[PDB]
Amino acid sequence: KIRLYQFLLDLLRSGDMKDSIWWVDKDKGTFQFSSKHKEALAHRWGIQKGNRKKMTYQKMARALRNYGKTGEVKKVKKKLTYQFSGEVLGR
DNA sequence: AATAAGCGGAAGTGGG
DNA sequence: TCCCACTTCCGCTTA
Ligand code: NA
Repeated sequence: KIRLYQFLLDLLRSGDMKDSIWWVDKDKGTFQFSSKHKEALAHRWGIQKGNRKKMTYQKMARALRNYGKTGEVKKVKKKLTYQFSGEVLGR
């Protein structure tokens, strides 16, 4: 199964949910979710994974926080904003 | 209060 | 056995 960080990077590359997620500074790998439209993106993640329950943005962000220690995605001190690592961006 | 983002410990599920 | 990569649940903090 695709990993969450890859799901998000693929959405940013394809532009399929441009009203739910966007680059802030693509060169730095910073991206931001829509306050009003992030739930639709979370729903898509859960359906892609085949999870038992409906996915919510809260649960998706709970998973995102676990990448902080290994570095694939870090939280930025701006609303709904995160940053991919250079390794993730280069792969 | 109502609303929202952010946090993480703990236990459960998947597929190795 | 026991880690992977989350998922689910719950309670708390700050604005
Ligand atoms: Na929120």
